[PDB]
Amino acid sequence: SPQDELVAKLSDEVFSRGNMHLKNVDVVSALPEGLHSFPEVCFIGKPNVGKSSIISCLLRNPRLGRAGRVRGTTRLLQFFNVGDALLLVDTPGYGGWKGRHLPQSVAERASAFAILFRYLALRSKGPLKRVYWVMEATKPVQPRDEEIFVFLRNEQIPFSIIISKLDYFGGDGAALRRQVESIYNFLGTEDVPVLGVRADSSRPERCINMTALQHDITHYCTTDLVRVEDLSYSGLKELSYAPPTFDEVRAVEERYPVESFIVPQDDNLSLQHFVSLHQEAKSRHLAASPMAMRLSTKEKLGANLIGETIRTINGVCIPKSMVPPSVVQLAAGQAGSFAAFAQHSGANAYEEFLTGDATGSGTFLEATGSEPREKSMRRCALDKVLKRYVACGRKQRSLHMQAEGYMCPWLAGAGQQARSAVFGVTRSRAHAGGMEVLKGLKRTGFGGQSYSARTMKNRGRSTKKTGFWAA
Amino acid sequence: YLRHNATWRPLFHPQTTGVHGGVPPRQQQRVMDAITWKAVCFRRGLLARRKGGRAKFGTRAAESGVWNDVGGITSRVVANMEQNPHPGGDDFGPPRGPPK
Amino acid sequence: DPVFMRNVKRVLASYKESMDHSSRKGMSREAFVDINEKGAAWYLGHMQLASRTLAEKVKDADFVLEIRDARLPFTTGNPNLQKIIIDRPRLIVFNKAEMSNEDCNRVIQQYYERTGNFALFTSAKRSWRDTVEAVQRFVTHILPAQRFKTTANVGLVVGMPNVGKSTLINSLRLAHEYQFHREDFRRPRTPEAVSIAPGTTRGVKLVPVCKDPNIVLYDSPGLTLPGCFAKEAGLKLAACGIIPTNDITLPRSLVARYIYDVLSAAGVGEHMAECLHLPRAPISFDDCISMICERGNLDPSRAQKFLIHDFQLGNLGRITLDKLPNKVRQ
Amino acid sequence: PHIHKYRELNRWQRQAQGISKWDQSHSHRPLPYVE
Amino acid sequence: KDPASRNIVVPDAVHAKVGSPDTLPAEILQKR
Amino acid sequence: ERNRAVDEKNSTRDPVELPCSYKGRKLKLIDTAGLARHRYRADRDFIGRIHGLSVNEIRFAHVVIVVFDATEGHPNKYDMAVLHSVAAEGRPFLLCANKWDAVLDQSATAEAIDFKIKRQVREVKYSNAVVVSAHTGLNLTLLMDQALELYDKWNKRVRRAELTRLWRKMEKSVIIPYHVARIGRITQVNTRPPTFLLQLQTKNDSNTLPKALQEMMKNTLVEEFDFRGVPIRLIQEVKDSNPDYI
Amino acid sequence: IIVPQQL
Ligand SMILES: Nc1nc2c(ncn2[C@@H]2O[C@H](COP(=O)(O)OP(=O)(O)OP(=O)(O)O)[C@@H](O)[C@H]2O)c(=O)[nH]1
Ligand SMILES: Nc1nc2c(ncn2[C@@H]2O[C@H](COP(=O)(O)OP(=O)(O)OP(=O)(O)O)[C@@H](O)[C@H]2O)c(=O)[nH]1
Ligand SMILES: [Mg+2]
Ligand SMILES: [Mg+2]
Ligand code: NA
Repeated sequence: SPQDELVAKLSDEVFSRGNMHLKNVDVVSALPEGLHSFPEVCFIGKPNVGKSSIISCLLRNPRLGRAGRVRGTTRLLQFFNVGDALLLVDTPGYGGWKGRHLPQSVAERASAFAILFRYLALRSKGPLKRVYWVMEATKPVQPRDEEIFVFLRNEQIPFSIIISKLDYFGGDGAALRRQVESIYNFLGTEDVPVLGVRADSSRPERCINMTALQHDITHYCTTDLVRVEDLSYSGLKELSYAPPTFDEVRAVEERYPVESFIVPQDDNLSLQHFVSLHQEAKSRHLAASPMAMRLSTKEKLGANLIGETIRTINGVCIPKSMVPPSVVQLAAGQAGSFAAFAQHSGANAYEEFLTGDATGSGTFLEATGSEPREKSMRRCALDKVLKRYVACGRKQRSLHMQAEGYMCPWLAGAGQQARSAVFGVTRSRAHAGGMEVLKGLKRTGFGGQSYSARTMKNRGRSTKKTGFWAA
Repeated sequence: YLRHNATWRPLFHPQTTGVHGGVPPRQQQRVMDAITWKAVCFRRGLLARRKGGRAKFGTRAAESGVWNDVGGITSRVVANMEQNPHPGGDDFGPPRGPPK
Repeated sequence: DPVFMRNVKRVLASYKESMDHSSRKGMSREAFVDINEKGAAWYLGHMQLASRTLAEKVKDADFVLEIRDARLPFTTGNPNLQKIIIDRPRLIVFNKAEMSNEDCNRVIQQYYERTGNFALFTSAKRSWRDTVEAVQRFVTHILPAQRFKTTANVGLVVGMPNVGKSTLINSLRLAHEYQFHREDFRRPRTPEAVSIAPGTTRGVKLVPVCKDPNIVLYDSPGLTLPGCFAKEAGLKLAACGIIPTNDITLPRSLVARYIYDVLSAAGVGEHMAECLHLPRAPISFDDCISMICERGNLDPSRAQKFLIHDFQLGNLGRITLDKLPNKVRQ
Repeated sequence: PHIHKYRELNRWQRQAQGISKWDQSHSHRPLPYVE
Repeated sequence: KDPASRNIVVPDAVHAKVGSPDTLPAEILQKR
Repeated sequence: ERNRAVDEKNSTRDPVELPCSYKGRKLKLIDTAGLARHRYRADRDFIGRIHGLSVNEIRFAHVVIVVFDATEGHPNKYDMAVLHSVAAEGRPFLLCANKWDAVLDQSATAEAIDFKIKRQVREVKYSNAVVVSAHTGLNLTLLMDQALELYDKWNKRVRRAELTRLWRKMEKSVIIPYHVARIGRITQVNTRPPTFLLQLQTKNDSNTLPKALQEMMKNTLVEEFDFRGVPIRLIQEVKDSNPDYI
Repeated sequence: IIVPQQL
């Protein structure tokens, strides 16, 4: 075929130049958008299905793509830049991580799933060119796979299916046909593309149908190109995308909160049964605990025991008692988010003031004695030195805001100009959206600051010019 | 109170104030010696608490095990780690299987 | 650990203190504290003193937005606006209308519609975004078209910070501040910043609500506040949960006596017993408290607390504690 | 003359802020560019 | 139907009269 | 072919002024040489001399049309720097995307140009772009029509009554985080470029308004009275002391 | 560890 031979020579030329690990993403703000805005391709699936093994086999390096028998090896989006023209996104496994005993397991898992689903829902229009749902060879359909398909059909994201563990069939064409038949029965579509391929980065001879995957991902990465000059290697490197707008990134974070990503330890109980077991066990504990009967129904509402509403991927509600406090501290700790900004500027000024006034000695009381000798000045001076120069304890600083927009939101300094600056064109009025296609951003950038957050070293309080205590 | 609010305290060599801060460096050396000593002692404790247990030895407790279990050289290899039925070689003793 | 019950036990073990009731405070903060652009402050004096400042702020504003409680409509509302005839139209928002009486809500709505100012009875579940949408509709369908497009319509928000005014103002301020704190590559890269000092209450003076309708809101911090209230007013506020229950001055015993009296004024004793799951209709307040204790190991203090919380949540029925004036009855 | 910025700061102010001696401006170490 | 949903009519006897001490603030009575 | 248009760089050296008439308006088309960065003309004195003649013509022109190659896509940093220099001199600026016939992805290019403009700091963000093909003559009348429209905005005059009524209702609509003095009266004292005088109620000289509030008022005047593509001057007059104070 | 001259 004319186009198939051109994309084949392109995929070979791009991948033959080498690759490297670009950036790991845990927060929605720190994304490769900027000078590193390549067309991206992600591989999602349940834990221990071969996602990182396929990445390591495509990248031709076993040590680069870290894979292991224990689940939970990948706990955040791993961006791999192949040939300086494409991005391969390695995603965390959606399911129960057995054998992984990392501290703060609930918070680390909730952060892993939050960045996963919010990245897919946001950049589905670009530069995420194709989503690959990696499923195990003979593993049946589980509620985790149901949650994935519900998320995809609600966001209207086209996805391809990769059946890994191809050696499990051992050349059984009949079993593979029944496996894809079970997939087509659960999905409900015959035209969904499915590619079965195993990956062994240790020995190249064990790999089968693996060179066809890099040709496939290049096909979906170049489908945006229109001209044959763009289909060339220079046209793909010039292809870049625009950053998301504030309105669409705020909507996806509101619909998909960090507290909603709480999955069971097993992979057989659905989210409905997992939240029902919490309700049943909590109702029994209240009716059995004597101190629980000492509380009032209004106090239980304040303690979120008897009881906006957090909806999961499937659309089921989770009570506030189900969310552990480690996750709440996680969302408020994530930099560049509304929760972290709300913690700094005050979540509830009237409520926080009365709370702080009650927990302290008083709003106007100073140097009071509750109903020995005080610390000497020579001690306070010594304690201040040990805190500042040894323990490295520092004070908080302020957060800045655009003055031109904060004073008046409906001016041109804030943006969102409905006018058309370009005159004499007919295609600009039709082309719109939060993320558009801009050619050559990798070499030109926006102008001034182009890298996103958490990209450069020694920024902000971590400057190496004046030392730590100077801040 | 009279030392900090009512006493004229001259400076030491105001020509080179931007170097020694107006304080005799012999007094500064005595002050720095005391602060550095107390800073090192507080640091040794903080480093031992961060790394766990002791600073140099870490979580390796003195009562549990040996500090350095490599005196001179140690051979990581283990004899017959493959657990093969016949480790004598490809051909050794009785012949295995019919010839040709 | 299949279900996170360790956290449930941890949060249930910490019930030693309630934020609604104070044990050794004779004065309340919810009656004097209100946040302004500089921070929180205590406003000492009745609203009849600041009537003139309120009138000036109303004249400066384009419309008025009152936030009242439907259970205590006239007790929560500012008497200065009732005494002074103002020309700026006002939209009133009555919260907890599902807890308030339906007949009284309808009569108040008819009275306000006949007067000319708009009334809106919202449920306790509706949100600040819903109130914002209501204000948008009001501005678009009531206020005339202005001459300058860059100019925006100003609305003076009047209410007590416990009914929802403070929550609405804080939500609007936080949203507007975050929108311009988060970086955006599409907007101009103006090298001007606005510092937000950490560890501050961060009160606001003016809050923009919308962009295309061009609506802004001015908050009046110390204009509407209960302050030094009367006996009946304090009983009503403590029964509706507006002010804390002081163990030294405003007792649970007195407020529960008031609730029992206002309920048993009419033939509602059997209905009160049915609501509280009582085996019989109570003859006296002490008998009712003892029956609530029996329904046991709990004390009469816990029984009074349960009765107060049931009346606050509305488990006793819909009731309007305020007396409707004759001009509203007409 | 001088072209640096910290020349208005004396040695005491430099050591108090925590700044390295600008007179010993070493360039054999490259800057941490985003490779 | 539901006892927690029915509305309760409050008579005019529980409402204290005008000019009553429990209706007027303590400052007015103190000053008088 | 009036001028010398070749494929080489640095072809034009002397400005060429041609008196013309468009729809009954006498105008002088001033073809100027290309501008260069300082890093290039530092080692080249002749290029620096040509640059001096180019920037000189900008200072005495009425309307300045900045032309850039649209085949590059988005305008260059130096192209945006020229627009800021034209706004600094006080001339209506207009961005022109030449060689539009040779553009392959006209959709992505028009968005890349629009993205650059709305990203600019000062009044340059209000500038308009016009796609133009010098070979095929692509809507050149539209280019001249806006050049005349920018001249009308340059000489545009605003009434003192509307300036005061606007600011009266604008103080109650904008948020002023700074501690500034009240603006008593605001009058347009001069035109081309339209200069506005802000009379402060204080008597101290160091009570000048911040740069954030100045750009806030300029954006207000532009979006209200349609001063788009035209710079605006602001002069702050402090209340003076009476000679006979008494 | 780095401690500046305090006095
Ligand atoms: N036989 C066979 N084993 C495989 C194949 N792919 C992966 N494995 C094995 O399965 C284990 C899981 O592989 P990973 O690459 O870590 O899978 P993962 O999805 O990245 O795991 P997580 O990061 O926890 O989500 C690996 O240690 C491999 O040994 C395959 O194609 N065939
Ligand atoms: N494809 C295409 N090429 C054009 C178009 N207009 C001009 N060119 C080419 O661009 C080149 C520019 O030549 P000039 O017009 O002299 O450019 P200039 O700005 O005057 O250059 P200097 O005087 O040296 O600063 C010409 O040689 C043309 O070949 C156009 O509309 N389409
Ligand atoms: Mg992995
Ligand atoms: Mg020329
Ligand atoms: Na030329």
